Amino acid sequence: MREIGLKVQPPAEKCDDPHCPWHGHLRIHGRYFEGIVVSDKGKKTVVVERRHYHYLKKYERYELRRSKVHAHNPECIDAKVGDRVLVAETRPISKTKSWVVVAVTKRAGER
Amino acid sequence: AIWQGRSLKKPSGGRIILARKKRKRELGREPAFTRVGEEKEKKKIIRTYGGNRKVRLIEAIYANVFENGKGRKVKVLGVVENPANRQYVRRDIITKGAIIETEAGRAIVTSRPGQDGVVNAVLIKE
Amino acid sequence: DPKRQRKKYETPSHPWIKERLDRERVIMRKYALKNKKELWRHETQLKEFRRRARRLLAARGKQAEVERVQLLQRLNRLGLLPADAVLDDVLSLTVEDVLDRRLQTIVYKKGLARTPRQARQLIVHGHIEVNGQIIRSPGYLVLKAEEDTITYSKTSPFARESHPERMVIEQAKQGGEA
Amino acid sequence: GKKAPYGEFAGRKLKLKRKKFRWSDIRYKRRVLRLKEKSDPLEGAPQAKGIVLEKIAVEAKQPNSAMRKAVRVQLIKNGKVVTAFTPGDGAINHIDEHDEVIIEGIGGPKGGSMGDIPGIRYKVVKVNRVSLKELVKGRKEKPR
Amino acid sequence: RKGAKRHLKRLAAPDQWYISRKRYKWAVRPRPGPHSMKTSIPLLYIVRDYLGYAKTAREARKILNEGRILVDGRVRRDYKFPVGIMDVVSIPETGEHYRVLPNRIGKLVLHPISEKEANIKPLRISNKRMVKGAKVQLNLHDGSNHLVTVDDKDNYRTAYTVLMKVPDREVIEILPFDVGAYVFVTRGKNVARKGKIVEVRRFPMGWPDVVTIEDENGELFDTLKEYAFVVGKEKPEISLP
RNA sequence: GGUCGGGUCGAGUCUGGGCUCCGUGAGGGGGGAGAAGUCGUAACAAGGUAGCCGUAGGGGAACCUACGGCUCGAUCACCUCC
RNA sequence: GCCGCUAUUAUUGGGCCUAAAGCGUCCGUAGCCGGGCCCGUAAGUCCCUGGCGAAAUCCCACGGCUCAACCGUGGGGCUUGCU
RNA sequence: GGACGGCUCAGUAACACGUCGGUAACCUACCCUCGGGAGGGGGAUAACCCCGGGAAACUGGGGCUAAUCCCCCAUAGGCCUGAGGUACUGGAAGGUCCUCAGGCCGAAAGGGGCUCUGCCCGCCCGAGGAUGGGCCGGCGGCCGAUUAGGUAGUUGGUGGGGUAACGGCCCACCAAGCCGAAGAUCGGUACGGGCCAUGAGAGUGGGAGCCCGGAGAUGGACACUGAGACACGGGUCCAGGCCCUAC
Ligand SMILES: [Mg+2]
Ligand SMILES: [Mg+2]
Ligand SMILES: [Mg+2]
Ligand SMILES: [Mg+2]
Ligand SMILES: [Mg+2]
Ligand SMILES: [Mg+2]
Ligand SMILES: [Mg+2]
Ligand SMILES: [Mg+2]
Ligand SMILES: [Mg+2]
Ligand SMILES: [Mg+2]
Repeated sequence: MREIGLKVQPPAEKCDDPHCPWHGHLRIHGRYFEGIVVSDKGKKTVVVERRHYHYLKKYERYELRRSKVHAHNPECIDAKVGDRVLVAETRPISKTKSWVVVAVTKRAGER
Repeated sequence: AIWQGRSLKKPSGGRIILARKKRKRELGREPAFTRVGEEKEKKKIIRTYGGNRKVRLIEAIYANVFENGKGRKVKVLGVVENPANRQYVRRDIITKGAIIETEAGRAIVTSRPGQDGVVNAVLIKE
Repeated sequence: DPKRQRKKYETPSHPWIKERLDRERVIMRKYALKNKKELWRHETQLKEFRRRARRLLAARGKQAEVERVQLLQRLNRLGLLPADAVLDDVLSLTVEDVLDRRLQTIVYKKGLARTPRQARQLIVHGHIEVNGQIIRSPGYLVLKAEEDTITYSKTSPFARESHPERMVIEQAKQGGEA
Repeated sequence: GKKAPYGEFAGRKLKLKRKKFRWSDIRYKRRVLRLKEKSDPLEGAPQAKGIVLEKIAVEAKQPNSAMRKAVRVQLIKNGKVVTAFTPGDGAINHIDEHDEVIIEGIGGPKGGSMGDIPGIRYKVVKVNRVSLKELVKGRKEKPR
Repeated sequence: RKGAKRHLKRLAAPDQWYISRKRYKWAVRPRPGPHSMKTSIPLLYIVRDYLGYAKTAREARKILNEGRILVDGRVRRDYKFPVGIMDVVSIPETGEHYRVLPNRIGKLVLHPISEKEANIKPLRISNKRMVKGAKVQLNLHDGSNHLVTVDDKDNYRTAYTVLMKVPDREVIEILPFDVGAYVFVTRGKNVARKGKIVEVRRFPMGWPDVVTIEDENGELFDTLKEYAFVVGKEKPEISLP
């Protein structure tokens, strides 16, 4: 089983589209982060949200900034709304999708 | 369709106003409709970015068909079952995912005859 | 959005303060200055020294130690401070010390000119050498090592001891505060 | 109470309120909406050229008693009539009709009127390409 | 806009040239060639500015076309030719050889050397293709290419160094990238620094590997493996600074 | 290369429907200064009907009346807190 | 005309009984602020280190045009930073 | 070779710019290195000569000739597909390489010069590099709510076509997504930055001149050639204006 460049557990089942990194021919390159899923409606398409804090030099304070990313979701990793997914950058898959989910830590409960 | 640049709409739905005119390098070309010909296989040659070369097939005859590493030139008869479009089976147009009735039977295409100028196909076991 | 060469003198915040006016009038007569511009130029020199010294008091090492050393050795070289000096002494310095390091003033001293105004004319008409070099800028700040090499030019009538004005100037051999 | 948002993670709302009340600042508003540029007949300029239409006189406010001389002037860049004050003593006599005249601001506090002249915002500076100060002090006679 | 760049403004020039950026408007735009723009300087600047054998480019071009300057044993007549790190610039008429190496400030300098070392050029291997004929093409940091065979393909690895006899191009003295290997840095913050390798870290994805290096005075500093150039097994053996 | 067509990117040209923008401009509105003027005397002292808010109606005009409120109300007579 | 003056836009650092200014009063969504102890994580935060953030411009010293301005050598900083 | 340089800042609130990264999703003439090759034929036409036409701009016919001009053939090579081997690099192989199949496309100037039997400058192919770009992404930087819902190829998917290349870029068929009160959409203003001015600083303001990037060449639209242009000193049309004319 292949060993895509960032050490994390692969899925259990091995049947997917060619747009899966592990079982297909899709490649990943560049940056990777963990994020929270906020939509899982589209077929093989989720929305992942980050939450970083931005410093304001003048007011000497911080503000939150949310950023969505629009990743690809292979059926082997059917991440749902709530799950802390790991996402990585790849080629364009669509107009908005240039990222792919690779791994999950599930979340049945949230706050 | 000519221009293959960016779309004039943001995912939000908003409008884009092109800040620049359209460049020669972000255009396209009229598509090949690789149909079945009676004979005299027809092709044209495209000069492309870099002075590179594409072979665009317009009328195919032969369709090199493959089974398990063995090939043969087997005289296309017609087109069946194009998932890309039903008008294509009507017009008898070949594409990459198409199915073709041939000598030696049915074969699923694997090539892009608008790009490589050849029809390569794979025997379906039945 | 480019460089735009800026003045190297600062003008006062108010133009008509009686205190500043009196003080500057006295300095300008004592040192024979054409311009408040010239005076303010030397004041600004001093101010920049002082600001550097301030920053380096309120600074930390490996750099701002280099610049401490550089400031002190520059001022030593100019003759404003002794070699055993400190930033405290920088802050003690004065525009009068700067003006005393002008060439016009050192030539009024070194018994070469008899008057700061005549010193100015000697410099400008080309009768003063500093280390063999003719200088015509009376605002030139002399280095403490170049000070002892100041002399009339070789191509100067004043270098002929028979010259009348040379004879007068040496009739009054004087120096000290200038 | 202690002012609005002072929290470490409140910079957004803080920035917002400062903007909201900058709009109560009238200088900022004029600068940012460009109201002067919209209502200025000089079209954002320090000077302007105009044709003298007529010569008039204006009464000083209340306590002062005098007839300040002036001219109604048609500006060329827009065709607009403004009134301009002619400093000096015989300036209105040195000036004639259909004459080209240069139009400065009169000074005055908010780019506005000055002194006992209630409603005049502009000065005459040149008359047929000659300074009115020199015309008044005698030198540099007028071309036309 | 419509195509490529044929010019270079002397302010927009590389930071590693010793160029006098405000004296004129233009600089020599280097040709494509052995090295990169970040690790090169043109031969005109070497002939005119560094060595001072010409005050003028016409004189320099006359020299270069006469053929008095070699670069790795080969005559180079183009004034835009790139001369790069660890390159040997020879003038036989004067009996001089220089190694183009970087400074600690990060700029390129000429270190004087003699004939023996001047017939040597160390080459970081930097890649390894399999080419037709089932042969191995080593793709070296001077943009050079050397063909070897599937017998010593394993003696040849990517970050290794090869000493090369340059007017003939015969490999001598492969120097491997290992612990204890003497190394010379070429770019970065720790530029003209040298020592023995201590450690290598890998960093999963496309993040470059990093090497920890020990200098002569016992200090211990890191840089990139790609910027770590091997010059020896235990001693630099190429007379660096 | 023409001449017929059949497809395409296609500016433009006619037009009808909307939507604003600009240059003007009758005729009504109020606003701001000023000039002395005209009618009165609303307000400030209990300003000669205490004043003001809200709503409503009325009136040459300031204004008046009603219902509810306020003291940013004066005076003298009570009890109380001081 | 811009900055300053102007703590007349106020994070530093302004005010809201009578001077401009507390919603008529309450309830509550987002947001912001949040009691005490223990354990963990180590996201912010801090330290150290690698790679980048062009040159010019800015500061400093030293040198060359008479000094200077200007130019060069070198040190530092700058780029909101990102990694 | 003319696609650089040079000019300007209309447009543009955008991956345009800055910065970090990516391209295993791409092109690259000139240049470098390596490895190889240059075989066999053929043809035309300027210049020139005869005659001109036209107001000009421009342009015709016939004759003659060459080439590092053009064409052909084969050999190399290139591209596609299928099968399997696992030698290479990489963080990771739809990549490279090896063997085999079926096909399509398909080079070259052994030219010129010298001190000529050797040297110099050169032609073609392949592998890489370099140079210069294309495209993607994260972060980052105005105003307005007297602009609150917007979007209909619009968001995604399956299959394709097209492109140098990924991509709703386009198409056919499936679904109902996407953005938004942390302010979408719309409107307004504006080339972006490095920088500059000011000020004790915090900050406020500007972003013509130098560099970097971008865009544009009367407005609008479209193409040819070339490695590269949809081309400021090249082409075509419309609109608008002007000039010469034998109209
Ligand atoms: Mg009353
Ligand atoms: Mg009354
Ligand atoms: Mg009353
Ligand atoms: Mg009544
Ligand atoms: Mg105010
Ligand atoms: Mg206040
Ligand atoms: Mg810099
Ligand atoms: Mg052929
Ligand atoms: Mg504009
Ligand atoms: Mg023009």
